[PDB]
Parts: sequence; structure tokens; C-alpha cells
Amino acid sequence: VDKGSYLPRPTPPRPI
Amino acid sequence: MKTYVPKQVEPRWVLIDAEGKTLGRLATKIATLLRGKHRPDWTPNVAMGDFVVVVNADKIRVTGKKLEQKIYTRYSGYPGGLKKIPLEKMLATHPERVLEHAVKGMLPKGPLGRRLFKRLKVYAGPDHPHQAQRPEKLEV
Amino acid sequence: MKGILGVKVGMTRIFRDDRAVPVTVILAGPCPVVQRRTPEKDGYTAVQLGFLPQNPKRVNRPLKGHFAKAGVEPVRILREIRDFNPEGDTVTVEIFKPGERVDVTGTSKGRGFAGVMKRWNFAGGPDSHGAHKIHRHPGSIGNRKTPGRVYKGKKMAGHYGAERVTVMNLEVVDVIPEENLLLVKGAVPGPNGGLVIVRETKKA
Amino acid sequence: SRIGRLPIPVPKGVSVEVAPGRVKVKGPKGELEVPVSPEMRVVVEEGVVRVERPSDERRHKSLHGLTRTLIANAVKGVSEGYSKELLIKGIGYRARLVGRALELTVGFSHPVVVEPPEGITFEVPEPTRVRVSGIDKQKVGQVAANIRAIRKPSAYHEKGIYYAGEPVRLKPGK
Amino acid sequence: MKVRASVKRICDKCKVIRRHGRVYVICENPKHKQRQG
RNA sequence: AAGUCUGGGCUAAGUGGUAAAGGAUGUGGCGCCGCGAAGACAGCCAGCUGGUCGAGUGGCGCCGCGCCGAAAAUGAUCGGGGCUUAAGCCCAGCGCCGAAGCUGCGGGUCUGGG
RNA sequence: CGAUGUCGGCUCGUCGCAUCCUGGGGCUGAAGAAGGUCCCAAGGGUUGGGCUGUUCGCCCAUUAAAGCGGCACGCGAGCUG
RNA sequence: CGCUGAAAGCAUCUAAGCGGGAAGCCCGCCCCAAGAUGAGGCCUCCCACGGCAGCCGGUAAGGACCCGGGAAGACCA
Ligand SMILES: [Mg+2]
Ligand SMILES: [Mg+2]
Ligand SMILES: [Mg+2]
Ligand SMILES: [Mg+2]
Ligand SMILES: [Mg+2]
Ligand SMILES: [Mg+2]
Ligand SMILES: [Mg+2]
Ligand SMILES: [Mg+2]
Ligand SMILES: [Mg+2]
Ligand SMILES: [Mg+2]
Ligand SMILES: [Mg+2]
Ligand SMILES: [Mg+2]
Ligand SMILES: [Mg+2]
Ligand SMILES: [Mg+2]
Ligand SMILES: [Mg+2]
Ligand SMILES: [Mg+2]
Ligand SMILES: [Mg+2]
Ligand SMILES: [Mg+2]
Ligand SMILES: [Mg+2]
Ligand SMILES: [Mg+2]
Ligand SMILES: [Mg+2]
Ligand SMILES: [Mg+2]
Ligand SMILES: [Mg+2]
Ligand SMILES: [Mg+2]
Ligand SMILES: [Mg+2]
Ligand SMILES: [Mg+2]
Ligand SMILES: [Mg+2]
Ligand SMILES: [Mg+2]
Ligand SMILES: [Mg+2]
Ligand SMILES: [Mg+2]
Ligand SMILES: [Mg+2]
Ligand SMILES: [Mg+2]
Ligand SMILES: [Mg+2]
Ligand SMILES: [Mg+2]
Ligand SMILES: [Mg+2]
Ligand SMILES: [Mg+2]
Ligand SMILES: [Mg+2]
Ligand SMILES: [Mg+2]
Ligand SMILES: [Mg+2]
Ligand SMILES: [Mg+2]
Ligand SMILES: [Mg+2]
Ligand SMILES: [Mg+2]
Ligand SMILES: [Mg+2]
Ligand SMILES: [Mg+2]
Ligand SMILES: [Mg+2]
Ligand SMILES: [Mg+2]
Ligand SMILES: [Mg+2]
Ligand SMILES: [Mg+2]
Ligand SMILES: [Mg+2]
Ligand SMILES: [Mg+2]
Ligand SMILES: [Mg+2]
Ligand SMILES: [Mg+2]
Ligand SMILES: [Mg+2]
Ligand SMILES: [Mg+2]
Ligand SMILES: [Mg+2]
Ligand SMILES: [Mg+2]
Ligand SMILES: [Mg+2]
Ligand SMILES: [Mg+2]
Ligand SMILES: [Mg+2]
Ligand SMILES: [Mg+2]
Ligand SMILES: [Mg+2]
Ligand SMILES: [Mg+2]
Ligand SMILES: [Mg+2]
Ligand SMILES: [Mg+2]
Ligand SMILES: [Mg+2]
Ligand SMILES: [Mg+2]
Ligand SMILES: [Mg+2]
Ligand SMILES: [Mg+2]
Ligand SMILES: [Mg+2]
Ligand SMILES: [Mg+2]
Ligand SMILES: [Mg+2]
Ligand SMILES: [Mg+2]
Ligand SMILES: [Mg+2]
Ligand SMILES: [Mg+2]
Ligand SMILES: [Mg+2]
Ligand SMILES: [Mg+2]
Ligand SMILES: [Mg+2]
Ligand SMILES: [Mg+2]
Ligand SMILES: [Mg+2]
Ligand SMILES: [Mg+2]
Ligand SMILES: [Mg+2]
Ligand SMILES: [Mg+2]
Ligand SMILES: [Mg+2]
Ligand SMILES: [Mg+2]
Ligand SMILES: [Mg+2]
Ligand SMILES: [Mg+2]
Ligand SMILES: [Mg+2]
Ligand SMILES: [Mg+2]
Ligand SMILES: [Mg+2]
Ligand SMILES: [Mg+2]
Ligand SMILES: [Mg+2]
Ligand SMILES: [Mg+2]
Ligand SMILES: [Mg+2]
Ligand SMILES: [Mg+2]
Ligand SMILES: [Mg+2]
Ligand SMILES: [Mg+2]
Ligand SMILES: [Mg+2]
Ligand SMILES: [Mg+2]
Ligand SMILES: [Mg+2]
Ligand SMILES: [Mg+2]
Ligand SMILES: [Mg+2]
Ligand SMILES: [Mg+2]
Ligand SMILES: [Mg+2]
Ligand SMILES: [Mg+2]
Ligand SMILES: [Mg+2]
Ligand SMILES: [Mg+2]
Ligand SMILES: [Mg+2]
Ligand SMILES: [Mg+2]
Ligand SMILES: [Mg+2]
Ligand SMILES: [Mg+2]
Ligand SMILES: [Mg+2]
Ligand SMILES: [Mg+2]
Ligand SMILES: [Mg+2]
Ligand SMILES: [Mg+2]
Ligand SMILES: [Mg+2]
Ligand SMILES: [Mg+2]
Ligand SMILES: [Mg+2]
Ligand SMILES: [Mg+2]
Ligand SMILES: [Mg+2]
Ligand SMILES: [Mg+2]
Ligand SMILES: [Mg+2]
Ligand SMILES: [Mg+2]
Ligand SMILES: [Mg+2]
Ligand SMILES: [Mg+2]
Ligand SMILES: [Mg+2]
Ligand SMILES: [Mg+2]
Ligand SMILES: [Mg+2]
Ligand SMILES: [Mg+2]
Ligand SMILES: [Mg+2]
Ligand SMILES: [Mg+2]
Ligand SMILES: [Mg+2]
Ligand SMILES: [Mg+2]
Ligand SMILES: [Mg+2]
Ligand SMILES: [Mg+2]
Ligand SMILES: [Mg+2]
Ligand SMILES: [Mg+2]
Ligand SMILES: [Mg+2]
Ligand SMILES: [Mg+2]
Ligand SMILES: [Mg+2]
Ligand SMILES: [Mg+2]
Ligand SMILES: [Zn+2]
Repeated sequence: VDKGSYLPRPTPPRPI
Repeated sequence: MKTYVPKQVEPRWVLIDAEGKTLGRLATKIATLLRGKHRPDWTPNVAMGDFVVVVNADKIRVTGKKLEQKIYTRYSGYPGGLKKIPLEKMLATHPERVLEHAVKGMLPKGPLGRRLFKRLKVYAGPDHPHQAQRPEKLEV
Repeated sequence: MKGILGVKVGMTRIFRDDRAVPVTVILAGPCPVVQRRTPEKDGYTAVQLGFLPQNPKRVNRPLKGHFAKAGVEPVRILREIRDFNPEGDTVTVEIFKPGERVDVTGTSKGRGFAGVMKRWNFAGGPDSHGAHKIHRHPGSIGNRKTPGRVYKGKKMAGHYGAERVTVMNLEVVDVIPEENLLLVKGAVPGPNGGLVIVRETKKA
Repeated sequence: SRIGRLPIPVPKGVSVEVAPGRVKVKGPKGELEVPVSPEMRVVVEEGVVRVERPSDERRHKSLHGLTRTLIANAVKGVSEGYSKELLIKGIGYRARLVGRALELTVGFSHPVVVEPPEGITFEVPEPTRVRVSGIDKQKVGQVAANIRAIRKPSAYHEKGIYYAGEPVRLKPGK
Repeated sequence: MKVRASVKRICDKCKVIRRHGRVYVICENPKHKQRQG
């Protein structure tokens, strides 16, 4: 069932 | 002065007729003999107890309704792998395991307890193969 | 219980009452008894059968001894049949008459490292609609923190075939004793030239 | 107000030997042994057997009556013998003997063959009455019960295998 | 059979008997047969 | 590690070792009437009385301990083994074991008095 | 909160039983057949479609039946988005 | 669901005892399996080696290496 959404949609970073 | 610690002794072999005796009350004694705590020079970090031979272990006796109600249990590691076996059936199929399981649970866990367990020789029927060792008949 | 060793030679169909019937032909005879197992000696009842003649150049001394005590020429294969005690010193296809039902054991064909789809008939992944490098993949293998592990016996990729298989209750369609031949209805495990065992069925 | 302490008449000439935990009762129709609680003491008097209990607590009172009746039935067993009679009611329904065996023809697609166990005799007078007989009372009642179970009395119709003297209680039909 | 936590006599011909750790009520009337559970 | 310790009693469910309204000829213990050698209760022979049986019998209340009511998700279990005139529960005892508490012996340091 | 990725689907299951079906029963206002209701039972089984992101639900055509729940509303270092 | 049957003269599947009774339970079928360290069993083969429950060395029965391959196979087996 649709409830909240406690996190943004993710995306990977870039270390260096 | 420091406490006496014995040098290795010749262990004693022992014979017990399990017939008609109560499962747990017999097991209790078999364990003690195994640990050798009947010996005045008892040492907790070495095997110095007796070898215990038991006969007529199929004729062990038990109180209450435990023939039909006591459940021995085994988990195989697989899903739904818990097998259940009642006393009655265990006696019918592997009677010596009854007395063996009881005793094993009353031994210490760990490397020594496992060794002490191996010095236990249980048989169904009145005969045992160790007359070579000439075990001394015990009354318990 | 009765049984014989044999080799799988090949498949055909024959005609019987205006019906085509798929058969697998098996070269079974002849099998010399080379040892008997007895309750007083071994604790159970069976007959060790030899099969196929071997160049005695390749049979070592411990094996030579075994054969000699049975008064039997060197054979390539030894295998037992439990609860079988032929009155004879030699076992042939004649122990099976047409209409009998049999159990045939062989060594299945080996697929080596088999994907979860070939091995376990998994559905695999979709082939379009965004499916990402998972077209032949098995999916989830578990749950989460509880139980936080994977069950024993989880169907997974791995070796497949080249293992002992028994197909049961096959009709004996014919037997051609003069060629040590057995015709069995249907399919038998393993490749042509494969060692197989034929036993009287255990179904009723 | 008591069963165990009521004395058991023993006919001529049936004997009653007594052992621990059992009594043997022989007579003109056969012999059979009666297992008895070791807590109870049976007693061999003149032409009569008595049972006495060691106290007046519950288990002992219960064992008392049972033991007396148990032996009384054994006594009557080897002398008079035991029987039960079965009524076969229903049109197509009938019974007959085939050797020692009993053949029930009672509405199935097949007839049913009941084999008499050891110590049991079958009789078919009319083809609608069956007699189960033997020296063992519990065995007779059991087999009789067995025969009846083949086709218990219908609830709506006077049809099936009946006990002699069992009433025909019925429910209305539509 | 009725299976209830409260098994009672329904008619004067009902009988509260107890077999195998369980309380039953048996009777001439089949409807009155009860087992506690 | 130290009692298979002693004496009286209850429990038969492994209760002990997970729960309620409520239900029950479970078992033990008290209590109160009813009914009966002028023959009660039960069963066999009649119409709540009659006849042969020859003892007890039927209802009510409290108390102890148990029974049911009691279905949930990975493999079970009172911590385990195992325990039934107990290794359970109630009452009364004697003994032991058991901590870095207390004691004995030695030492350190501070404080107070010499 | 110096991160425990959040619905639904797909894949793969596994467990519970308050049981949808199949097996065994008692009662029935159970004639038969077919139902009702409660008891035992978790071994196996529990279909394909239209609509909507849907879970759910409705509908079509069937079925022995088209069970209800737990597993981080099972499963995104397995996929989808 | 019964048989027999007291406590409780009747009755009661139960308190002694005995039956019947599920796709379910245990065997039975198929497959793995003695690291089952509780390491099982049978048949066969070699054998009494030289040096000072150990050591160095040469062999026996046998094993491996290497090669030609293989409906066996990732390598390995
Ligand atoms: Mg929310
Ligand atoms: Mg005892
Ligand atoms: Mg003892
Ligand atoms: Mg001792
Ligand atoms: Mg005893
Ligand atoms: Mg028991
Ligand atoms: Mg698992
Ligand atoms: Mg399983
Ligand atoms: Mg399961
Ligand atoms: Mg389970
Ligand atoms: Mg298992
Ligand atoms: Mg299984
Ligand atoms: Mg410890
Ligand atoms: Mg045999
Ligand atoms: Mg083979
Ligand atoms: Mg594949
Ligand atoms: Mg593949
Ligand atoms: Mg491929
Ligand atoms: Mg493929
Ligand atoms: Mg496949
Ligand atoms: Mg496919
Ligand atoms: Mg597919
Ligand atoms: Mg698909
Ligand atoms: Mg595909
Ligand atoms: Mg993408
Ligand atoms: Mg792609
Ligand atoms: Mg899973
Ligand atoms: Mg875990
Ligand atoms: Mg595996
Ligand atoms: Mg392989
Ligand atoms: Mg067929
Ligand atoms: Mg007909
Ligand atoms: Mg019926
Ligand atoms: Mg009407
Ligand atoms: Mg009900
Ligand atoms: Mg009510
Ligand atoms: Mg009333
Ligand atoms: Mg029962
Ligand atoms: Mg009644
Ligand atoms: Mg004591
Ligand atoms: Mg004692
Ligand atoms: Mg005492
Ligand atoms: Mg209980
Ligand atoms: Mg318990
Ligand atoms: Mg409990
Ligand atoms: Mg409670
Ligand atoms: Mg209460
Ligand atoms: Mg109450
Ligand atoms: Mg009382
Ligand atoms: Mg008076
Ligand atoms: Mg009267
Ligand atoms: Mg309970
Ligand atoms: Mg449950
Ligand atoms: Mg349940
Ligand atoms: Mg639980
Ligand atoms: Mg639970
Ligand atoms: Mg559970
Ligand atoms: Mg569970
Ligand atoms: Mg005491
Ligand atoms: Mg101190
Ligand atoms: Mg000091
Ligand atoms: Mg100081
Ligand atoms: Mg200070
Ligand atoms: Mg000073
Ligand atoms: Mg946070
Ligand atoms: Mg960090
Ligand atoms: Mg962190
Ligand atoms: Mg992080
Ligand atoms: Mg995480
Ligand atoms: Mg879909
Ligand atoms: Mg997918
Ligand atoms: Mg799909
Ligand atoms: Mg699961
Ligand atoms: Mg599920
Ligand atoms: Mg489970
Ligand atoms: Mg319900
Ligand atoms: Mg439905
Ligand atoms: Mg059904
Ligand atoms: Mg059903
Ligand atoms: Mg039904
Ligand atoms: Mg109707
Ligand atoms: Mg009707
Ligand atoms: Mg019907
Ligand atoms: Mg029904
Ligand atoms: Mg319902
Ligand atoms: Mg249920
Ligand atoms: Mg199921
Ligand atoms: Mg399920
Ligand atoms: Mg659909
Ligand atoms: Mg759709
Ligand atoms: Mg939808
Ligand atoms: Mg879901
Ligand atoms: Mg809904
Ligand atoms: Mg909706
Ligand atoms: Mg709508
Ligand atoms: Mg249909
Ligand atoms: Mg239907
Ligand atoms: Mg649907
Ligand atoms: Mg529904
Ligand atoms: Mg579901
Ligand atoms: Mg869930
Ligand atoms: Mg979560
Ligand atoms: Mg949730
Ligand atoms: Mg989820
Ligand atoms: Mg929640
Ligand atoms: Mg779901
Ligand atoms: Mg789900
Ligand atoms: Mg997740
Ligand atoms: Mg994940
Ligand atoms: Mg992702
Ligand atoms: Mg997702
Ligand atoms: Mg993760
Ligand atoms: Mg009756
Ligand atoms: Mg009777
Ligand atoms: Mg009677
Ligand atoms: Mg009587
Ligand atoms: Mg009984
Ligand atoms: Mg009892
Ligand atoms: Mg039975
Ligand atoms: Mg019957
Ligand atoms: Mg079937
Ligand atoms: Mg092997
Ligand atoms: Mg094998
Ligand atoms: Mg080995
Ligand atoms: Mg092996
Ligand atoms: Mg090995
Ligand atoms: Mg082991
Ligand atoms: Mg062996
Ligand atoms: Mg070996
Ligand atoms: Mg062996
Ligand atoms: Mg051999
Ligand atoms: Mg020599
Ligand atoms: Mg030599
Ligand atoms: Mg020398
Ligand atoms: Mg060497
Ligand atoms: Mg060589
Ligand atoms: Mg090569
Ligand atoms: Mg190659
Ligand atoms: Mg290959
Ligand atoms: Mg290589
Ligand atoms: Zn009633």
C-alpha cells in the first residue's frame, strides 16, 4: 500500500 | 605444598545391568562414573573416570506417560527438517540411543566431555562384547 | 528380486498390433556370478555380477585373485543385484519374458555446469521491457534480516546430469536370447554404449 | 450397592485355578484365562469364587467390581457359552453360510464375506438371522458389532443389519 | 457434535461423562451430544 | 560447588514449565439438610403408592491441588539433560555449598592518637 | 538521520493454520443427489484473461478449488521503475 | 465410532484391558550418504628388506607423472 517515501530516489557518486 | 595431581592410572571398566532402572536416575550415576568424581584424586582437566558398560538398555524403565509423550527431536538444516520421534518408537528402533542421549546431556560440553562419552558402551540385550576387559559388575 | 547388467545400444520403434512402439535396445547377457553375498558372511543377500570380457593384460593381481576364486574369466565390470540368488552360475536375458515390467538404471547424460533454467526449469528473466542482464538469472535467493540466510537445498546453478538415474516400470517388449538382446519400451537413462542395470520392477 | 463383593456361583464341573495377575477358568465348552490386578485377591471357596479388595480407596473399589464380573463372565463362558443374534431387515438383504464363513448380501455392488476368528462360530437359521457364538464374551460382542457395522440400521428406513432386540427408531422422510 | 467451552446438560436424559481427559455430554438425543473444546 | 537429607500431606496434568469469563460425577478434605430395617436409592414384576432385594442414598455450600476453555508464522526445548511416595507443590526441620560481604596472615597509603 | 532505499510488478521461494480444494468425521429443519454447520487434517494443489501504477476490487471464461496471513507490508549489492 | 467394563446393583469407548479409524505420521519408492572421527563390512593382492610405535634408503602389491582421447568436464575430478 502507498505510504510515505522516506528517502529520495538515489544516484551514485564519484570518489576520487 | 601444592595440590596432588595424579599420573595416568589404569582406568577401571565397569558393568551395569540397566534392566528395570529409571532412565534419568541411572544416567545420573553413569555420568558421575564417567567423570570419575567417585575417585578421591579427581582432576577436572583429564579423562580419569571409568569405562562404563551397560546391558539390557532396552529394558530401561520410565515413569508417567513418557513412552508416548517424550519426544526426541532432530533438525537437519533443511527447511521443515525437524523430525520428531517418541520414546516408544526410539526403543523399538534404536533402544540404546535412549540411554545414550540421556547420559550425553549430563556430560560437560566440549572436547573432554565428548571423550568421556566415548568411554560409554551401551547395549540392548544381556550380552556385551568386552569380556576381554573383564569389567567389574556395579550395583547402582 | 532379479536383475542383469547391460549396455544401452540404441533406440527404435517396432510394430506390434498396428501400433508403433518406441523401444530402447539393451545388450544384457551374459553375466557370470562372481560372488554371492550371504547373511552369515556379509549380512545381506545379493549377487555380484561380472560383465564384458577384459584383456587379462589390464587386470591386476588383486583383481585376478577375485576372479580366480570364482573360476571366471576376467571381466570389465562388477556390479551387484540385492536380494537376487540365481540357481545358476550364469545370468542371461532369459530371466525376462515379454510383458514383464522392469526398472532400468543408468548414468544420465551430463550437462556440466547447468544454468538455473536448464537445471531447475526456472522462468528466468524477461527479454525486453527494461530487463537488465538478468534474462537467465534466478531472481531472489532469500528474504531479509529474518532469517538472514539461504536455505540448504536452495535450487541453484551447478552440475547436472552424469548421475545415477532409475526410470521405473518399463515394458519388456521382446527378448532375443541368441543375441543377448532386450527390447524395452520407452526411454533409458544415459548415452549409447552406457552401462545400465535391468531389474524386475517394484511397481504392481 | 456392590458388585465385587457379591460371590460368584461356580457350576459343576468348571474349575478355577488361581495365579498372580491371572485366573484360568476351564469347563465343558473350553478354557480361557482372565488377567486380574495383582492388587486384588481372588478366592476359591466351595462351589463359589469370591473377590476381595485390599482397601476402600478409589482405584481399589473400581478394580473390585471389574474383576468380579470379569471372572463371572469367564465362568458362564465355559459352561453356558455366549451368543448374540442379528436381525437382517431390508428387501434384497439376506445372509448365508459358505463353509464356516458368513456371506452378507446387503445392497452393495458385491456381497461381503466375514471370516470367523478363532473361538467363534457362525449360524444362519432363516436367511435373515445370524448367530454369533463362542465362549469369550468380549470377543462375541466385538464380532457381532463387526457384522453390524457392515450395514448399520438406516435412519429413515427399516433396513440393514440389526441387533436382536434393538429398537427401530426412525426419522420422517420428506 | 457441538464443540463448546461450556458444555451443559440440555435435557434430563443428557449425561455428563468424562473420557480421555475430555468432558463429554452424551445423550439419547443426538443433537445434545457435546464435547468440550 | 553442596542432601538422590529427615518427617506429615497433595498433585497424575510432565500440572509443575505462560492467560480470562465460564464449563465439568477429576481428586482429596470439611459442612449442611433430604431419605431409609415402619425397608430408601438402583435394577427385575404393578399402578407418585404397591411387591424381593438388604443397605446406605440424593441434592446444596466452602477448602487444597489439578481438567477444559488455549490458533501464527526459520527448529525444537522447563537454561539443558532428565524428573512422578518427585528432581513438582504445601507444612516442619537438620546439615552443607555459595561473593571481591565478614574472619585469619602479610603488605601499601592517607588520617587520627601515642 | 558520519543513510535501515521507500508502493506495485517480476523472479525465487519458505513457513503458519483461523482450511479454498482434495482425505476423514459428528450434528442436520441429512429421503436420494446436492447443501448447511462444527470437529480432525498443512501432504499436495490453489488457472487464463479485460480495466487501473496499483496492492485491493469489479468483470469475462473456466475450475476439485480459484484460501487468508507471516517472512524489514519476504525478496532493488536479483530485475523492473 | 465401538467391544468388554467397574467406581456408582443401572448406565458409561476407560478408570484394568481390546477393536475400528485420514490425501495426514512412520516404513515402503527414487537419489545422496562411513569426515557415521561411532571413520562399518566382505572378496582379493603384497609381505616376514638393509642401516643406527623413530630415522634414512631400496623395493613388493599397487599408485602417480607424461601421452592419445572421451555424450566426463570451467580448472580439477
Ligand atoms: Mg506514510
Ligand atoms: Mg524411580
Ligand atoms: Mg538406578
Ligand atoms: Mg556411584
Ligand atoms: Mg518403574
Ligand atoms: Mg509412559
Ligand atoms: Mg531452512
Ligand atoms: Mg521436509
Ligand atoms: Mg510445512
Ligand atoms: Mg513445522
Ligand atoms: Mg526432515
Ligand atoms: Mg519430506
Ligand atoms: Mg559451562
Ligand atoms: Mg531376499
Ligand atoms: Mg552403475
Ligand atoms: Mg540455463
Ligand atoms: Mg545451462
Ligand atoms: Mg547456456
Ligand atoms: Mg539451456
Ligand atoms: Mg531439468
Ligand atoms: Mg522448459
Ligand atoms: Mg517460464
Ligand atoms: Mg515468466
Ligand atoms: Mg523466457
Ligand atoms: Mg536501466
Ligand atoms: Mg539485455
Ligand atoms: Mg526464499
Ligand atoms: Mg538467523
Ligand atoms: Mg544440497
Ligand atoms: Mg559429475
Ligand atoms: Mg499403466
Ligand atoms: Mg444392486
Ligand atoms: Mg451416516
Ligand atoms: Mg415429513
Ligand atoms: Mg458445533
Ligand atoms: Mg449453553
Ligand atoms: Mg435438566
Ligand atoms: Mg482414543
Ligand atoms: Mg445415554
Ligand atoms: Mg529423599
Ligand atoms: Mg526418595
Ligand atoms: Mg524425606
Ligand atoms: Mg492435559
Ligand atoms: Mg512440563
Ligand atoms: Mg503446560
Ligand atoms: Mg493454567
Ligand atoms: Mg478459572
Ligand atoms: Mg470456575
Ligand atoms: Mg468430595
Ligand atoms: Mg430411621
Ligand atoms: Mg425400588
Ligand atoms: Mg493443555
Ligand atoms: Mg498450533
Ligand atoms: Mg493446531
Ligand atoms: Mg510460536
Ligand atoms: Mg506460539
Ligand atoms: Mg507452531
Ligand atoms: Mg512452529
Ligand atoms: Mg516427602
Ligand atoms: Mg573488604
Ligand atoms: Mg591487616
Ligand atoms: Mg591500613
Ligand atoms: Mg583518609
Ligand atoms: Mg605524632
Ligand atoms: Mg534515518
Ligand atoms: Mg560512514
Ligand atoms: Mg555507518
Ligand atoms: Mg553510508
Ligand atoms: Mg542496509
Ligand atoms: Mg503479472
Ligand atoms: Mg524478473
Ligand atoms: Mg510472468
Ligand atoms: Mg519462510
Ligand atoms: Mg506466501
Ligand atoms: Mg515450523
Ligand atoms: Mg472459524
Ligand atoms: Mg473463495
Ligand atoms: Mg471430505
Ligand atoms: Mg474436507
Ligand atoms: Mg466434510
Ligand atoms: Mg433436505
Ligand atoms: Mg431433501
Ligand atoms: Mg448426500
Ligand atoms: Mg458434513
Ligand atoms: Mg464458516
Ligand atoms: Mg484445525
Ligand atoms: Mg494442506
Ligand atoms: Mg502454504
Ligand atoms: Mg490474472
Ligand atoms: Mg492486467
Ligand atoms: Mg489489478
Ligand atoms: Mg506482495
Ligand atoms: Mg479485501
Ligand atoms: Mg481500487
Ligand atoms: Mg465498483
Ligand atoms: Mg466444478
Ligand atoms: Mg463440489
Ligand atoms: Mg483470478
Ligand atoms: Mg476470497
Ligand atoms: Mg497467499
Ligand atoms: Mg507480510
Ligand atoms: Mg523495510
Ligand atoms: Mg507493516
Ligand atoms: Mg516490500
Ligand atoms: Mg506492523
Ligand atoms: Mg502479498
Ligand atoms: Mg507476500
Ligand atoms: Mg529490501
Ligand atoms: Mg536486498
Ligand atoms: Mg535498483
Ligand atoms: Mg522495488
Ligand atoms: Mg543489502
Ligand atoms: Mg452404545
Ligand atoms: Mg456393554
Ligand atoms: Mg453391565
Ligand atoms: Mg453390571
Ligand atoms: Mg485404558
Ligand atoms: Mg488414570
Ligand atoms: Mg486402537
Ligand atoms: Mg467396528
Ligand atoms: Mg493420492
Ligand atoms: Mg559410496
Ligand atoms: Mg550408492
Ligand atoms: Mg571408512
Ligand atoms: Mg559407501
Ligand atoms: Mg574417507
Ligand atoms: Mg555424532
Ligand atoms: Mg557393519
Ligand atoms: Mg572402510
Ligand atoms: Mg555389514
Ligand atoms: Mg568383491
Ligand atoms: Mg624373508
Ligand atoms: Mg620381501
Ligand atoms: Mg639393526
Ligand atoms: Mg622409504
Ligand atoms: Mg609399476
Ligand atoms: Mg589425460
Ligand atoms: Mg580433455
Ligand atoms: Mg560431457
Ligand atoms: Mg590433469
Ligand atoms: Zn439430552
